[PDB]
Amino acid sequence: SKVIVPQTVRLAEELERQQLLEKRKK
Amino acid sequence: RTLPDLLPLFKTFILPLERIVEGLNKSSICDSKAMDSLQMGLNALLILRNLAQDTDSV
Repeated sequence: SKVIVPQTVRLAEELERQQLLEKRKK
Repeated sequence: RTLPDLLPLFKTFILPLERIVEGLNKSSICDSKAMDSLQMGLNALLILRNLAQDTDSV
């Protein structure tokens, strides 16, 4: 059975979203 | 990871699958050795996918 949410995928998503939010804060 | 040199064997079973699939646009599985090689390739591919469902293996 497929793993729907891998660890690295979730980590990269969170990191990119936080980076873009910080960019918008600027 | 814990068992290195495991992937080379699967690759040895998987690349002839590439050749077969290229030759798959016509009736070319006439013999039983061809069918056996094809089935070994499919089994190795499924094993690789099941392992790729993990972080270290992928």
